[PDB]
Amino acid sequence: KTPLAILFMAAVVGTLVGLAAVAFDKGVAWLQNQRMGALVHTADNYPLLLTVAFLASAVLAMFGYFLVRKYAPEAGGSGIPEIEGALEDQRPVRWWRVLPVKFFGGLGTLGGGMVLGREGPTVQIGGNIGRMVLDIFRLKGDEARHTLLATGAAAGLAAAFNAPLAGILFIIEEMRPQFRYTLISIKAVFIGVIMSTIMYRIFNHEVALIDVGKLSDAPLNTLWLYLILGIIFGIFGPIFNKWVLGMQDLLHRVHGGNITKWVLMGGAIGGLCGLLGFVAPATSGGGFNLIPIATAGNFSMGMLVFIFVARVITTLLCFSSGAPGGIFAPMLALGTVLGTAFGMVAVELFPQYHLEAGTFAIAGMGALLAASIRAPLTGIILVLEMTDNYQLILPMIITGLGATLLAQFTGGKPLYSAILCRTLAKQEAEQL
Amino acid sequence: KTPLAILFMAAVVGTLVGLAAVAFDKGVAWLQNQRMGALVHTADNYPLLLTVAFLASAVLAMFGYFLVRKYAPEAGGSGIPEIEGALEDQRPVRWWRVLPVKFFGGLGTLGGGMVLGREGPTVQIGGNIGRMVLDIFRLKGDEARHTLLATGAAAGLAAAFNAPLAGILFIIEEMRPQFRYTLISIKAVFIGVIMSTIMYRIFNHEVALIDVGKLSDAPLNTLWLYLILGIIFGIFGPIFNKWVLGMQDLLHRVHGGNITKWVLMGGAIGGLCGLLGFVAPATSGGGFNLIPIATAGNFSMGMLVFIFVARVITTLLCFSSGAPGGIFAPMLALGTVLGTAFGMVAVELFPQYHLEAGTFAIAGMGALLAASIRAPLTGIILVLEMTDNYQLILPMIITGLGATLLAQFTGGKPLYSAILCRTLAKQEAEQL
Ligand SMILES: [Cl-]
Ligand SMILES: [Cl-]
Ligand SMILES: [Cl-]
Ligand SMILES: [Cl-]
Repeated sequence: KTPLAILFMAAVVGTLVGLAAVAFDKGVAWLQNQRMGALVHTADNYPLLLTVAFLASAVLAMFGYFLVRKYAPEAGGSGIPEIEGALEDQRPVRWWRVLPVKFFGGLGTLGGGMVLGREGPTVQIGGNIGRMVLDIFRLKGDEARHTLLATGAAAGLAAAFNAPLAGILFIIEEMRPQFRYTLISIKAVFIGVIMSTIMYRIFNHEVALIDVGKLSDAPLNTLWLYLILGIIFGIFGPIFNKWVLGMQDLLHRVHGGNITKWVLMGGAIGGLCGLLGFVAPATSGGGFNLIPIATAGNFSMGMLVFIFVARVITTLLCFSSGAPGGIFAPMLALGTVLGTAFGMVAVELFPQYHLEAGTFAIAGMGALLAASIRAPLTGIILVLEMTDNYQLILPMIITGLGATLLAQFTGGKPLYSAILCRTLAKQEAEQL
Repeated sequence: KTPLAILFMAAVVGTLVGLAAVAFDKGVAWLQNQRMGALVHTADNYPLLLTVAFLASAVLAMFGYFLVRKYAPEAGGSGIPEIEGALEDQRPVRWWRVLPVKFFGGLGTLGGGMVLGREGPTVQIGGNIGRMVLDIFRLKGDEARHTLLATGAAAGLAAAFNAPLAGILFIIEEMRPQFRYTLISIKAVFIGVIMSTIMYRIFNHEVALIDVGKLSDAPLNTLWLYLILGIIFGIFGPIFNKWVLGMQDLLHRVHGGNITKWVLMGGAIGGLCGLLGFVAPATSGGGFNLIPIATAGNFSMGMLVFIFVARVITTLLCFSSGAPGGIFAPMLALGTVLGTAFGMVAVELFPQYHLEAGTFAIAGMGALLAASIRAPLTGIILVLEMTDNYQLILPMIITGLGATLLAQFTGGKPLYSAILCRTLAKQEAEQL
């Protein structure tokens, strides 16, 4: 009955996921530029600059926590576990509530300077837009419910990163298990991902979303050092996931689910990350402003160690508090400062290999998206599409598959699966 | 064990496809810039230069017509109606026989300035490489055979056009019908296609395969003219399909299968394309040269009529003779010439629209792929991502989905489906 109307509506999904995505990116960039642009006006007084860097980030984050805790308490956090749990018919898709809250409260949170990603809002906005097109064009059956939820979600990562290949390979490796799939479902997801990057590339004509320049090569007597980098990253992956879920119920003890104490904790958390945008800008922000600085070596090793310790204690504070933001971009810059700190000691230990710390940074950039969030194939092609260094593929397979092999040996679920089974275990804690 | 094995070999075949397609593209460009590098070296005798432009491209074509007729007769033509019949278990995949002569016979056919594409001898080289690494690794299953044959075929377009989105979308519209598809079959197709653009973007760092230079945006009040462009292409497409298969019948009358009369006819055809690649370079060649010159508005209206009738003669003279080469790039250069002629008779008839002949050439470029091959979604994502004009997506849909409306209404089969059902008619002719 529906051979081609589901493929027309998938292009309608992919058009809106790519128009509501680049309006989100232009809204967090307009808010970031006029929050840093509000500090150059009061540059004469130093304590007045710190006040309006705290308060302009606090009331932007308090605007984001209030919209989540009052109107849609599922837009908090990433939103990828809420779409991953909606494709299994376990979580509801309330697009009339999450779409004005993940957009406008996700702006205020990300444009306020919190250490959170563009991809968490965009994947959940895309999952709700695909339900919105499904509801305003009333389609029957679960055959169209889940193929319009798969697109939008896959079209969201395709517009949050300009990654059409990594957007489809995300939902293959994360949300859809080993079964048999209709070719119309595969066709409709492709039209939505294609329409998502087209609406990105209409309004964003730049290549190299992470622009580092074309770096050195990795010779084959060097590729064993990227296997050591997978051992370091594959151990930290499950350790970081214990810290994410360990602070989700540690910051939950500050409040008790009280909305007036959640937004006052999120305004102190959001105001601290706007305070750390003028004092030390390398320890806050979404992370994408740090990846090209850390790749082509500008830091020391004492500063690069300090950046890593200060960024893990702000990635945890931003994500686990219940703010509408992603976790890829805080962890892409977290694997870049760890790959550079590994790359800076590999130059000194092995001067006969003619090494470069930037090749270990681009290799280790998607090695935390392989160990912590166990999607190694998605994390490799994402870094290759963002950072156009395609000659660094054989170090990326060595460090991306050696990370996800030891992430299973040490014992670790994916992060979006571990968050989802902690929200499914609590929605069944009221329904006895 | 079993499923992770064929995912590893997908990266093996896609690396091998993307390296054999780069070596094919660099080898065709080496043979082209050696007979045209020795072109100005004979700038003292113009009748003798017309002889060493004929004969240097004739014996290059005679090497390509003899490798096909002696060794692998299933390597003559495109090769897309030999992998798409191989996925239906009707044609054999002789990777020890086709893969040498689709490479070395294609270096002399395409390097001799003939009107053929690289997408023909890279899909059949691609699908044979996936069968090549099925027998050297000794795999047993039949769907594990089909997911390695479709992996390299989809990696063939992705390393010929640098279009991974069009490589996946081509084996859904044209090569595979609707079924229940295993997830690792979809995953292994994705791995070989991303690994071939990785191998293509290591060597070729071009941001666009065709550079026309940011043509204008088409307003909504001008958007009805792309419907007439698809109406015109949707009629000519079925007419061009009967000319491909009619010149196939007409040229199989100089020779009844005779290998001496095949390669002497193929050397006169291939020597003429080296002859009319010096005195009139826009009538022969593969076609990727005059696409930036057509959309720039260089040719006049009486010249574009001369270019169209001469390129539609040398496309049927070359493809329907039996030469190992594709027909996409001759038909992208046939829709660009017909699209420029439409945009130049509409920029004078409608001065109120402030039109441009380039927006009708880019839109009309993939309107003959939607009419002859009848793969509309592939041809839209082929023209853009080769020409970075994503702001013409709404023109390209109307001359896209809308040129397949009159392609079916006129009574036109797809081209590769019409060659395959004609090849399989000769297959069951002698044996039955
Ligand atoms: Cl979350
Ligand atoms: Cl996320
Ligand atoms: Cl053919
Ligand atoms: Cl072809």
